[PDB]
Amino acid sequence: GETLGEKWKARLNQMSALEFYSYKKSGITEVCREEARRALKDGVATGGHAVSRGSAKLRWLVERGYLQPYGKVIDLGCGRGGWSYYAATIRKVQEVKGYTKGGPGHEEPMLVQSYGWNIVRLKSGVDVFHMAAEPCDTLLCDIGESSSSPEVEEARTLRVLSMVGDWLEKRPGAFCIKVLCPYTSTMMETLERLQRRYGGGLVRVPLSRNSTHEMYWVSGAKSNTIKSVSTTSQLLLGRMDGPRRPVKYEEDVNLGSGTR
Ligand SMILES: Nc1ncnc2c1ncn2[C@@H]1O[C@H](C[C@@H](N)CC[C@H](N)C(=O)O)[C@@H](O)[C@H]1O
Ligand SMILES: [Cl-]
Repeated sequence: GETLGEKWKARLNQMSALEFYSYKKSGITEVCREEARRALKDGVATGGHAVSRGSAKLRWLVERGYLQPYGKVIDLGCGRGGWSYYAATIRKVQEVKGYTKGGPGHEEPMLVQSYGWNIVRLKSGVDVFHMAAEPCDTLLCDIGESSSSPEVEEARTLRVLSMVGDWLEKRPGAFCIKVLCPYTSTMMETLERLQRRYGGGLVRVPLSRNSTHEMYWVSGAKSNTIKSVSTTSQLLLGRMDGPRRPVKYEEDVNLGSGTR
């Protein structure tokens, strides 16, 4: 019947504005973005700043061995490009190709000169659901829009996963795919099938806010899908009770500067 994550989602939808604001960041990990946010507002491109919070999330996965990027990196839904810029600093990465929709309401690629910027091409105006898949060594995808409806989250995740499949058939050796909604019975069954075909596992990145159940399907992970999902649901539900817990900070990403 009802999964733990579905219980989490229903309770999230019952929170007041104050409860939601306090719960959102209770006990999460975070980078302080004040220094980067000013620079990028001033139009600076050489301070080594990440363009987005996304860089810290991919760094977390890469630094803990869940993903080893190499060769040709594709970044689907690159937005401003936080994942692409981080990938460009990795020694074995040869090229980074990012694709994002852009337009009103959506994020545009940011052009900065952090280390390895010269091996990057960020392309806006691309709907990846209509782009032909091509071969690559590392496949990245950070697509999926949050919704108050778990029904919507499931459907958006399935669309992403069907699109990702065509790229995985080009047989990349590494991948990191956002799974917005892993917590429904259909989604757990879907990811068991995908795990059987392509390997990998699901990982909860602790920089994710408590207001999303997003997990990342990464090639270096092996965990049982149901256990990893249910563990994350338990964590998120427990944080809804008791007092607010402090945010834990890591230092923001410094990607350096220069060319490769
Ligand atoms: N069908 C789509 N095609 C291309 N881009 C999309 C599509 N749907 C959503 N997006 C974009 O994917 C991006 C998702 C971002 N959260 C990714 C953040 C990125 N990883 C970073 O570090 O900056 C958003 O900018 C979306 O506008
Ligand atoms: Cl998105």
